[PDB]
Amino acid sequence: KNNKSWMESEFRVYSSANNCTFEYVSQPFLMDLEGKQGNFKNLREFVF
Amino acid sequence: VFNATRFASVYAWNRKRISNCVADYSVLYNSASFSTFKCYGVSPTKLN
Repeated sequence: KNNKSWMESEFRVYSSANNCTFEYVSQPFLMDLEGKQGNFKNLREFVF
Repeated sequence: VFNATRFASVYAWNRKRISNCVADYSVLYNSASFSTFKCYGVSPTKLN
């Protein structure tokens, strides 16, 4: 609506976590989640 | 951990798992900041 926001609101990834054996966090940044019109301007390829 | 505000009781001793980091034992073993120190099975120098 007004105040476009476009930021995380609800966390439904998982319900709970009890035991953690590893943790890692990156540096702060800001990513634009605003919608776009037209073709796909971005490409991401990952190998795991 | 060594200087934490509070420690758990002897019966309720906390089990802390440490990983995903580096350990600098030179400042710990060689600082002579503790009354007594001993190791079982491996000498402190070899552990470094």
